[PDB]
Amino acid sequence: HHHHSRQRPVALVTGGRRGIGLGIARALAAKGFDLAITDRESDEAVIHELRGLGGKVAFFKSDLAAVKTHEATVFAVLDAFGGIDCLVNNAGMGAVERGDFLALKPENFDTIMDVNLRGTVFFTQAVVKAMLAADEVRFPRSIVTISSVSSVMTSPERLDYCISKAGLTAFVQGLALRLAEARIGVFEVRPGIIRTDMTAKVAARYDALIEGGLVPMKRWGEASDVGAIVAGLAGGDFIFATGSAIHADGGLSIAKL
Amino acid sequence: SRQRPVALVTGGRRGIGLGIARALAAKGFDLAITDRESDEAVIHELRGLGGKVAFFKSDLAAVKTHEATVFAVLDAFGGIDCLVNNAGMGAVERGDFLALKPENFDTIMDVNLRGTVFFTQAVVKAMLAADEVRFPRSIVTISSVSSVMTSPERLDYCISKAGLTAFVQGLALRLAEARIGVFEVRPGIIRTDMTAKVAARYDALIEGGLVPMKRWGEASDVGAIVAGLAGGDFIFATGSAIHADGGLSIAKL
Amino acid sequence: HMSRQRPVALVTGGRRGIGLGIARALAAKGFDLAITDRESDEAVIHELRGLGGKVAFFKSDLAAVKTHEATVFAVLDAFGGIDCLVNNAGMGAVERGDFLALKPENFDTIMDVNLRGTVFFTQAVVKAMLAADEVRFPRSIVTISSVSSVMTSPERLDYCISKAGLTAFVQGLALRLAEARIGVFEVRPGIIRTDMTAKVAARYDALIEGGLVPMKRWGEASDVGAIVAGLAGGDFIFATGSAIHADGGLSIAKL
Amino acid sequence: SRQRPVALVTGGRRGIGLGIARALAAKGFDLAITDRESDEAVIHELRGLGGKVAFFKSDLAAVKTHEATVFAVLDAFGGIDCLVNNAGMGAVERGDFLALKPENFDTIMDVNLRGTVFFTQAVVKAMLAADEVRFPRSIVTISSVSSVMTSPERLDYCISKAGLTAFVQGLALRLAEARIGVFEVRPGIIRTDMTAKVAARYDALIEGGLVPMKRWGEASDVGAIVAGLAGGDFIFATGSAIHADGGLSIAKL
Ligand SMILES: NC(=O)c1ccc[n+]([C@@H]2O[C@H](COP(=O)([O-])OP(=O)(O)OC[C@H]3O[C@@H](n4cnc5c(N)ncnc54)[C@H](O)[C@@H]3O)[C@@H](O)[C@H]2O)c1
Ligand SMILES: NC(=O)c1ccc[n+]([C@@H]2O[C@H](COP(=O)([O-])OP(=O)(O)OC[C@H]3O[C@@H](n4cnc5c(N)ncnc54)[C@H](O)[C@@H]3O)[C@@H](O)[C@H]2O)c1
Ligand SMILES: NC(=O)c1ccc[n+]([C@@H]2O[C@H](COP(=O)([O-])OP(=O)(O)OC[C@H]3O[C@@H](n4cnc5c(N)ncnc54)[C@H](O)[C@@H]3O)[C@@H](O)[C@H]2O)c1
Ligand SMILES: NC(=O)c1ccc[n+]([C@@H]2O[C@H](COP(=O)([O-])OP(=O)(O)OC[C@H]3O[C@@H](n4cnc5c(N)ncnc54)[C@H](O)[C@@H]3O)[C@@H](O)[C@H]2O)c1
Repeated sequence: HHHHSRQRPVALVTGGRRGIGLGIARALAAKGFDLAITDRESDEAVIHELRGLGGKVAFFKSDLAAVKTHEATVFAVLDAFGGIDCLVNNAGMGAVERGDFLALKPENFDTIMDVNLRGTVFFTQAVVKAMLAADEVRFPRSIVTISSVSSVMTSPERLDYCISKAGLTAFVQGLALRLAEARIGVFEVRPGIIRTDMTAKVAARYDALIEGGLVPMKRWGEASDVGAIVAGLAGGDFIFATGSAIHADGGLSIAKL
Repeated sequence: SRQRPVALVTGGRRGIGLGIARALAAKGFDLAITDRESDEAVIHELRGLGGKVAFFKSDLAAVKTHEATVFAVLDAFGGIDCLVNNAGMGAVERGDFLALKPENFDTIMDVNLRGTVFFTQAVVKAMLAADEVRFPRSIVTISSVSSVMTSPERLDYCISKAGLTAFVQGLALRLAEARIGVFEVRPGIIRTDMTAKVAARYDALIEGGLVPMKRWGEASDVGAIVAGLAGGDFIFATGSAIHADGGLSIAKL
Repeated sequence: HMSRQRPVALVTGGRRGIGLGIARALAAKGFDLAITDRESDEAVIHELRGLGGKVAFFKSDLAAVKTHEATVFAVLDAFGGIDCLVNNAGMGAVERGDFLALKPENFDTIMDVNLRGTVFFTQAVVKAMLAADEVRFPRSIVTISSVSSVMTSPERLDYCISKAGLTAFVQGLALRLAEARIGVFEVRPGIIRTDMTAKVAARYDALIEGGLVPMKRWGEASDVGAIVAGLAGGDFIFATGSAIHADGGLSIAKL
Repeated sequence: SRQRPVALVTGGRRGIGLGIARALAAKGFDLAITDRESDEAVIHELRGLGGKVAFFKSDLAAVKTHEATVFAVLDAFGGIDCLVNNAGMGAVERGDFLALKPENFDTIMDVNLRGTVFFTQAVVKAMLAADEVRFPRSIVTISSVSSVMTSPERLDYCISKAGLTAFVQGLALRLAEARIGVFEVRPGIIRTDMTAKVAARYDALIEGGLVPMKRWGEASDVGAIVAGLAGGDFIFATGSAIHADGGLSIAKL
């Protein structure tokens, strides 16, 4: 129960209490991963549900923006599981206030950059330190970062959100190179329009946009769509595809005229 | 009717296409192998992987023959669930663009781009008319990192593969409502007969760090990726491009 | 012996549309002009001569690659050298419709002109440029592709493919010509008011008015000409390999 | 009503920003120059070109000072026609990503990305409040090929520049109806203070052909490009990115 040769691979999913992160966690548990979930607060019903899929599941309280606590969080994961095979950088937030770029406030820019970009980058640094020190490597290893189609499609009413995600796109490319000899597959997943709490406030507009054809596959994405994709990348069949970006968007980001 | 999904793999007799065929067989697909060259010994070996396999002789460039080939695949299997556009050829000559000959440009374009486009058309006609759709469906097109990394000594090849990149995007839109996942796979430096003549120069480059993973790609690397996409988990990712290159195409300074 | 005193631009498909807007802009900047096209418009040539330089017409089918060497030699005989090549000649898809109905012969027609023809015409011109004994002016090759290189239209994939092939060609051409200090650029027009767009004016009208084009207007041939003339003047030599979108923002990916 | 257009060039006391300022002055612009520390001499160098030149002390990272800086510019010149976002800094330390310090990440992000974004915000407010628009208007942002080419030993620098790429795209949409051309310029390897400590590595790479044009870039190369875009001929190309790199960022195999 301390220092836990492991029989199952270990995925660390940030922001895994709900939404896309929970869909990812369910998919990884179904493919046979033990789960270390982080989030700002716990949901005991969630942990129970995930435990009903047959694997080991533990929750770790963490503010992704609090970079000074990341090393301790990674220590807690290692003490509970012995190693980390898959990191899913999922936790993130939308813009504090959508509106004219001329009204964008620096405090709001800072909040979202601190979480989505700065927090993700140094949480990844803390985990990679542990992965590179792993004495044994018996499972495929991956780092999957949930960015957004907003990395490559701009929304002028929330340029702080777009900038933070585009920064992740750049970070993934460099991280892939840094981890290539360690045989850690490094991938970017760009969700489009997914049914979660982050899109609930804009749900009516996105409804009509989806009926109008904005999304070529003409439906909302589900957290289980992103989860199936992430679990596919974490299984090891895509190791030689390190550096690839996957668009989990039903074709939304296909440029068309 | 059919109880196992059917993959049609062009150029599936050897190299990357054979790696893809093996990986799809392990994933539970029956196999329609097409190629302009026959090798029944390879077909026999594929049958050892547990599924049904049939071979169809086809020249990818001979677009007037594609309809009959697709009809023959339908006759044998009743339907097509996955198309892998793998058949292709390298440049006839490598050398100064100033010496590029239009006949050699034509040979490569007729196979890699024109042939792939209209062979895909013939298969899509069949897929859109499927009575039953019981398995995930996909069209996976093997282009190359040469779609996005230029080689001035073989611009005809690079152009043919860049054309495939554009075709894939439009095809994904056309087939989105039919729920056929449409993907591009860009192999980097893979150990096949296509790289055989330059195998010593690439051996040197791979060691020197040109490929961040510092190894040859294998047909089985591309096969595992293609089989991952064909299983259905990536349907909502239609239009995606996957680099099967150990990091080769990551732009770095 | 005394080399030419004005730079020479060869503009393919320069009889009308974007090619003519490019020709007018280059003539105003002091370029002599070698215009190629399938048919001549003598009134156009006279109009271009009104700007004060030498203008000469050369009948050429861009798809007829066996004739390109003779065309280039005829330009050299008349002008002594080529400083700027504008690859502008091109055609729209023969028929817009479902990809399932696309015909190989129509695919070939578009590919033979837009892609194959452009590539080997460029090859013929580059042979001449690399043999030039004197280089007194900035040199460039500017290729008019399209936003369709990077924005797909499933009802005319042959056209998109032909232009996406040009994008790849321009990147390798820029590498081949970097030591010769020939600036190689791609220009991607968006929706421009020419005979190529006249049949779909109604649909583009509404897209434009609705802000699909962020600048909310049709492009004109003079918009592309101003951009091309800017590139041909030499200030962009160190930007070789760059692509310019002449589209009022159309191709900015937005959500 | 002012009779010459006014360009505001950040970080314009040396290097690329000074080359841009020189190029704009030669094209008939008056110049408002900023930099962190005072400079009495750059005015006299630029004044030889015949226009009006003024220097303004401004820390680009100090967003609360930006409003006063812009007002000081308006007081001296009446309006701003062209903004060149040139000020920036390289990574505080190069080294393994594993050792990247958050404080150094913050310093570079505060200047290159956050500072640029909110200084543009302040300047744009002035431009949209203009009574008179007699000259072509533009905003040219100097990012880097590091926006699109990764350097794992300085990922903070790359991320800050990639953020600018996204910013410029959204800014171009925001200003499209105001007829303000919005452009990104990506320098490659330019001979300035910023490359001085790695000039030996870059000499070997440049001579080896990493840069296809096989020479160092100079401040006047970027300046000629930026002045080209500021002249109005590229207004219908708003949103375009120009690579000022001698072909460095052309992806090649
Ligand atoms: N939902 C979409 O349509 C969509 C589209 C593109 C990208 N994304 C990205 O997907 C990811 C998941 O978002 P979602 O849609 O599931 O939203 P969500 O709000 O439903 O779930 C996000 C989870 O992350 C947690 N989280 C947020 N900030 C955190 C912090 N500072 N520390 C720790 N945990 C934190 C939240 O508490 C929550 O449990 C985000 O990165 C988001 O930007 C979502
Ligand atoms: N090997 C690499 O490093 C590499 C890299 C990037 C892309 N690719 C692409 O991968 C694909 C497979 O190539 P490979 O490396 O396995 O080479 P390969 O030559 O070993 O195999 C190609 C197969 O396709 C068949 N084929 C060729 N021309 C054909 C035609 N006209 N009609 C029908 N079948 C035809 C051949 O008979 C052979 O069985 C090609 O599209 C190639 O361009 C290869
Ligand atoms: N109009 C637009 O909105 C738009 C957008 C993007 C790209 N383009 C491209 O701009 C270029 C110019 O087109 P345009 O809009 O001016 O159309 P256009 O039809 O008005 O003019 C094209 C000119 O090229 C000539 N030409 C065509 N095929 C030729 C051939 N085989 N050989 C020689 N000359 C030939 C024609 O005779 C004509 O004079 C083309 O490459 C086109 O694809 C146009
Ligand atoms: N030199 C290259 O090879 C290269 C390549 C790509 C991009 N760039 C970019 O070009 C721009 C100019 O850099 P350079 O090469 O001329 O280097 P430089 O150091 O010589 O010039 C940058 C100037 O900006 C000033 N500056 C820095 N931080 C500032 C701040 N907070 N507020 C105000 N002024 C500030 C510096 O004092 C200096 O005068 C930078 O954005 C740099 O990132 C340079």
